[PDB]
Amino acid sequence: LDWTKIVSKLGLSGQTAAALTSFKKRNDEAKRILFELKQQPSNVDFAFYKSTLKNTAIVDKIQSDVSKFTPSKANLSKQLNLIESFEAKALENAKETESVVLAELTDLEKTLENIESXXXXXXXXXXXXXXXXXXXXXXXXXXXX
Amino acid sequence: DQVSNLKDVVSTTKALFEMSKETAALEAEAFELKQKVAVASEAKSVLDSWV
Repeated sequence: LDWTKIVSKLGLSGQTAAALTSFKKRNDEAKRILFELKQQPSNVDFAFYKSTLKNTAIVDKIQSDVSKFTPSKANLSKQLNLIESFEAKALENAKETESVVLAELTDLEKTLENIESXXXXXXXXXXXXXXXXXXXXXXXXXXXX
Repeated sequence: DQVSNLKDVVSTTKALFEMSKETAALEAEAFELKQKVAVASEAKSVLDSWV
């Protein structure tokens, strides 16, 4: 359900600080509005209102119309702007890690076994892995900048 | 850092649809509760003044 992992979900850029703060404030205010309000309709004490009013058939007609149905500020799920954006963002971030993040793990395992191991023949394969490891270290500083 | 960012970006992308749906669903419950309490308070105030 993660303040511990929800705030650290962004990368090295600080541009996602405004979007993360707006989503957390709207989610906290949504649960506080439903808990502070009553989870029922209305009382409508018609037993003490029809016998106390001066006008005849006044409180009886207003109680039947209020207990039926009325309008409210609601909306439907037709404008699914955030639902369509979740599938497109995962194709460029979650699906993109299968060829970028997974390729770095396979190259790191082959470079560690070749640099730690037969003699002159294994040194030639470790020489090419050393150049790729040195280029990855320089690209790591550019990716964070 | 790239492996941890894969699960973080996937969870943040799916959280945008749940955060927008929670604010829209809470707005309908707050408007229906305020409209029902306004009709009950107006009927109780008129009944108390008539009694």
